[PDB]
Amino acid sequence: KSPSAQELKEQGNRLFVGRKYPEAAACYGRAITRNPLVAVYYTNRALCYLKMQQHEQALADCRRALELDGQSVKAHFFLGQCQLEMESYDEAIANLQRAYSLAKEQRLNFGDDIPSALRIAKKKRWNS
Amino acid sequence: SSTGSIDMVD
Repeated sequence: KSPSAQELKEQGNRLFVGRKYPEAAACYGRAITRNPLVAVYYTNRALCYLKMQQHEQALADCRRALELDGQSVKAHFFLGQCQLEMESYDEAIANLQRAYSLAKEQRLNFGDDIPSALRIAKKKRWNS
Repeated sequence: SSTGSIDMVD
């Protein structure tokens, strides 16, 4: 009959890996419609918007995600990534450092992803 | 490659 929020997040995830980013973001939006209290739907959609260069939309989604889950490592990382592409370097670095702390606190292991992003955040800032 | 990248949806 109808897709559940879980079906739609699953569809969006497959579309995301398929580099179908606008279609993926619409699936996450439909998941939000069915349950607007899931931070992960918003951080997932934020990352689509990043891939689509719609940074202002990505910011908004990260901010909504932080209202729902203040501990979200990816909400902080995508926020830092977004502010980085917008030449907002001090805010980007702060958010990447905050993702790093939260990931350590939550025992998440993204390898060197967060330290690498921080090095680029500081390098790009210095080169500017 | 043993860790999934952070640049990915959940």
